[PDB]
Amino acid sequence: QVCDVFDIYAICACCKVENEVFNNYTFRGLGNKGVLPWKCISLDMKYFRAVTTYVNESKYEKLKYKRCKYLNKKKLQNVVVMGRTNWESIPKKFKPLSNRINVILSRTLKKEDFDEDVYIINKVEDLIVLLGKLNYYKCFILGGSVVYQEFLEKKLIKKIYFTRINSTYECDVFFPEINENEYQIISVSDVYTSNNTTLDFIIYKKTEEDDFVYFNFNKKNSIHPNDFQIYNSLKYKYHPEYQYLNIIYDIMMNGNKQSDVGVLSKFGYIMKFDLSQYFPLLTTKKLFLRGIIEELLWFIRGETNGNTLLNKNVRIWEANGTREFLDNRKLFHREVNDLGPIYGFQWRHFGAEYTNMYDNYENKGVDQLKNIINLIKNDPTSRRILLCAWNVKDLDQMALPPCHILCQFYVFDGKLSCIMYQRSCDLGLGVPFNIASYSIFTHMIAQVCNLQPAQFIHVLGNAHVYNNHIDSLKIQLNRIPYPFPTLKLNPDIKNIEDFTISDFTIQNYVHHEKISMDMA
Amino acid sequence: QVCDVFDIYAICACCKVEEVFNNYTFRGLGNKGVLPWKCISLDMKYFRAVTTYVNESKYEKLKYKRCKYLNKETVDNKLQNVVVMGRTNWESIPKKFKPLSNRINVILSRTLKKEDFDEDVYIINKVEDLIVLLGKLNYYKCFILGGSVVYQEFLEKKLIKKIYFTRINSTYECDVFFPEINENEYQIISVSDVYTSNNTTLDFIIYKKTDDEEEDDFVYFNFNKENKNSIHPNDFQIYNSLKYKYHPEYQYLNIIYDIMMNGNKQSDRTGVGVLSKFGYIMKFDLSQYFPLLTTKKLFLRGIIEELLWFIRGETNGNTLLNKNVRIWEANGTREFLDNRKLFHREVNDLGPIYGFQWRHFGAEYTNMYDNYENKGVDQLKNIINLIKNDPTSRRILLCAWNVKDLDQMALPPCHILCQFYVFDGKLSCIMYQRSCDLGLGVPFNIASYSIFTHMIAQVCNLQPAQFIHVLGNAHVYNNHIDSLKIQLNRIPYPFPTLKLNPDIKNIEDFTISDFTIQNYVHHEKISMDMAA
Ligand SMILES: NC(=O)C1=CN([C@@H]2O[C@H](COP(=O)(O)OP(=O)(O)OC[C@H]3O[C@@H](n4cnc5c(N)ncnc54)[C@H](OP(=O)(O)O)[C@@H]3O)[C@@H](O)[C@H]2O)C=CC1
Ligand SMILES: NC(=O)C1=CN([C@@H]2O[C@H](COP(=O)(O)OP(=O)(O)OC[C@H]3O[C@@H](n4cnc5c(N)ncnc54)[C@H](OP(=O)(O)O)[C@@H]3O)[C@@H](O)[C@H]2O)C=CC1
Ligand SMILES: Nc1nc(N)c(-c2cccc(Cl)c2)c(CCCOc2ccccc2)n1
Ligand SMILES: Nc1nc(N)c(-c2cccc(Cl)c2)c(CCCOc2ccccc2)n1
Repeated sequence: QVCDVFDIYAICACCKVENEVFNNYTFRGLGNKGVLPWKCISLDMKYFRAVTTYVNESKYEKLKYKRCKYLNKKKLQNVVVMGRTNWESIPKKFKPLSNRINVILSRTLKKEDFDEDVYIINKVEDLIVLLGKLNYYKCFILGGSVVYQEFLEKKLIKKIYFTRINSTYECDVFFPEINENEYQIISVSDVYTSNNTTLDFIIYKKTEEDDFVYFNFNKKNSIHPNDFQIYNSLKYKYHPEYQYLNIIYDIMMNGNKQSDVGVLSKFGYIMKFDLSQYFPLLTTKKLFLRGIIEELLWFIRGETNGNTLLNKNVRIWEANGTREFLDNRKLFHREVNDLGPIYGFQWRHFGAEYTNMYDNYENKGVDQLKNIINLIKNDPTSRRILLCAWNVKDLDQMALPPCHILCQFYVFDGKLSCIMYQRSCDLGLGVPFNIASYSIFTHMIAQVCNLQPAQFIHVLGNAHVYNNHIDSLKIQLNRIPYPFPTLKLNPDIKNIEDFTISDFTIQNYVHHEKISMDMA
Repeated sequence: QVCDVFDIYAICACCKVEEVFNNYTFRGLGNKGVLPWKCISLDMKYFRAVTTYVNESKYEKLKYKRCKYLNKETVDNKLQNVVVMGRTNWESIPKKFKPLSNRINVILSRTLKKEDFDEDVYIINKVEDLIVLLGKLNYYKCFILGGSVVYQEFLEKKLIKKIYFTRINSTYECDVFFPEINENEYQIISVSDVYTSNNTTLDFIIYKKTDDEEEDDFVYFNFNKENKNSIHPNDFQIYNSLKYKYHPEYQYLNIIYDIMMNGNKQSDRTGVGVLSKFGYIMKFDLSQYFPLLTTKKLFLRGIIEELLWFIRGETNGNTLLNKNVRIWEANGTREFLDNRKLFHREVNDLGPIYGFQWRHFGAEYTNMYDNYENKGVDQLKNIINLIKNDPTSRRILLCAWNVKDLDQMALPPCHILCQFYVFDGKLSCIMYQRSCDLGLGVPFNIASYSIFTHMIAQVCNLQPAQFIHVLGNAHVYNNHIDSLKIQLNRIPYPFPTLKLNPDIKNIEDFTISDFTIQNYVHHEKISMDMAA
């Protein structure tokens, strides 16, 4: 195959184009009015230069050998191929592309029409003849859409280096629909922010050593890894959603079978999400945030009245407030939906005597939420900046003891990080919401303290997958994450108590379709 | 030059012999013509896998090298390894195991000959006869299986390229010994995980004579990578020299390295200066070892008395000071309490700290002398009852962070909570630590909660599994950096074991004499401030 002999690759960047359904074809915008749809995305410029300039002299020998064999026979550079329209779009000061052998496809222009150190070729076949005559490492097709269409059509592309630009622009030219039977995603990068958009980089592919063994001399759950074909097919799984999906995989393959309803469990994990780069709302199924933002606002108001959330059509706590649920807790003297001294009460009134959900607890008990905001502002190197919901004295009065034990804060160089320790983690249903809740809370605390958010760090104690979620989670693990969305806060909010639901916007959420974790 | 062309390695297992420690601590080979120990099945398994493994696809380069060396184009002019045994060694092996399967057996003997023996098992009577025999064989590697006498001469004659050395961390009567490996002539390049087999810990160390399509994609995904701090390269030469660092002590040492290399410069209360990072997890397998650091010397009497004091529910610092346990002495002074605004607190009245929260959470603290019997929540009793009666509970947590009482404490607890997990008769524990002094505090903290896990496991009739240490604010004091650079260049020894008196079946019944550390092999003490 000519793409394998001559190492022909495509590299492109695609944005989104003007109950949405998402698929890989979501990312297809290439151009508008003969230029790019976006103003500079500097990180993609940096990636593009690194990929198209990188050469490995030690691997050249084998490539020269392979091409000589196939053909019957100063510094090494890559070849870059551009359509004439692409070429004319590039600013003069960037042309010819530095440290690369520049090739232009044109019928209307000939070598006499160019001042620059470029090769002009007038048909695809003449590129292959040219590649036979040059010393080069790899050949990158740089676009635009006519050039990509014809090279993909002729199966002349070994891999596509595809930048997913997670923002929407006016486009008039599009990357061709990639045929799923001809090209497979094999690698996915980390998620980044550049020039007020998130993006990632994916790769489509055409469809002492003895001592390691010795140390390995001493190396289950009716899970069939051929149930995880796509998941196990990927080479590089660098997208941060894989911190979650890898824990699911680990519990399924290595988990302990336990009772209450079956689970598989393991003990002790950590996930870290870079909130400066993305908002980690899972993309491998559809999540909604209205409920968990109302929950957080209800916590911050210090409320324990389940009816407040129910009147907003938020049902997160409904089951924990029923007559039957409260009586099974021995809370015979608790009104329905009076959840007792749970999160909000502990955050604003730790150590106060709970009475009922209607009482006015003003200036009763410890306002640890106000205290941690004061420590972050006035004593940011403190190792005591903890917010703790696990009030040992009050546990049996709560509808149930908190899962989210504590949040600890860390301030360095004007940036806020947060650790949340979770004693009990429902990986299939609860953890995706819990990541989103404490990520939003970190943003709120950072803003009211005039800081930038850095990391949300999630520590999982008892980490379990319900046996009833296994089939749904096998479906999810075989989906490839999309670049994450971004969270916007109203910058006018200066105090933790002053946020309302319209002060939060999730932008550029691209996701696979919703999953029922339990299939009735 | 020879040992490199013919790939001649030594494989041995050494015990300790019947207090300063060094590599030569591990030198026991034999007693009265047999092995000093009863039988260590994991070393048997390692020995068999190492001495039998061969890689067909890597032979061409070995044969090529050997032919070139011997001025030949072919060996003669199923790939196996050669194993070389002393006659005493050979005559100590039982019949059913001789000759050693899937290996070319060679025996050094001056007094026996090929007539006395059989098959394709070679006798040789000089060491030079091995080199000519290797010149004439197709084999992968050559392993010297010893005898003291055999290792002695092969090491003198400089004929060993690597030593595969098993460290058996227990003491036996020995009459023969492995030669002192000179530090200038051999260096450790790799160290394994620590195991238990047949009532001893052991590890495996290695001494050395002193589709690449997806390979570029790795370079592309790395295009945005930067190494902050003015710690030097040469300064961690031994640490950076090792290839495989599988010993569990590296979970601690790798965090020190990470903080030194990538940590954030901050200035804490005493303007000492730290390097800090946020969020780590260490996991220690208490079924296989007791994780007492071996790269410096650590003492445990104080740390045990501290836990016994917590378990009694005590808050009286004088109790510990009267036993010369001075861990809380700084936090109980008039000056320290006054600076905490505890003007009405007696000296060494630490307030409602760990022991009070563990036995009496929510009770009104009065003074360190009051009778709190039956006041507040006995969380320690409650978690023991949950482990025994509801072991799949996800609510088995023991929490010292009482938000209501923090300001009454001499200081708020560093060790926020313990969570327990029970599976298949085994107990694991997570401890979450808000503030971690990596150089001085964390080594003790790992020991304290590993001991506590053993005590809870034992009173609940469970076996300990993991101790899992979660670090929040993890910092290295700038005044510890020189000492931690010395420590990171020390290779760990196999870990000791903890033995509890097995008769103790109630958490309140332990006494200092119920705790024994066995087989603690450690580098020299380090004063973390002004290098020792
Ligand atoms: N986002 C991204 O990754 C990229 C975006 N772009 C954008 O794409 C748009 C330009 O793309 P589009 O208009 O398709 O134009 P192209 O850059 O694909 O250029 C088309 C021209 O190349 C020549 N050509 C193509 N194939 C051949 C052939 N086989 N033999 C001879 N000549 C050939 C012809 O030139 P002639 O007419 O002179 O014969 C043809 O008109 C722009 O908006 C640009 O900004 C460009 C590349 C990448
Ligand atoms: N812990 C471990 O890893 C190991 C321990 N052992 C233990 O060590 C002890 C046995 O070793 P040790 O007593 O030294 O005996 P060795 O096995 O070293 O055997 C010594 C005999 O080998 C022959 N020999 C040695 N060198 C030569 C030579 N250069 N040329 C010809 N023959 C040579 C001689 O036998 P002859 O008299 O026939 O000439 C010599 O007397 C036992 O207690 C055994 O269990 C053994 C192996 C490994
Ligand atoms: N991933 C990726 N792939 C691409 N093929 C391009 C692209 C877009 C238009 C023209 C050209 Cl030559 C390249 C970019 C856009 C970033 C690089 O844009 C250029 C940088 C330097 C010189 C020319 C274009 N990103
Ligand atoms: N790491 C290590 N190295 C070794 N050189 C030996 C050793 C000890 C005595 C005799 C022999 Cl042949 C080997 C062992 C002991 C485990 C294997 O011991 C035997 C193997 C086969 C037959 C008899 C003993 N472990």
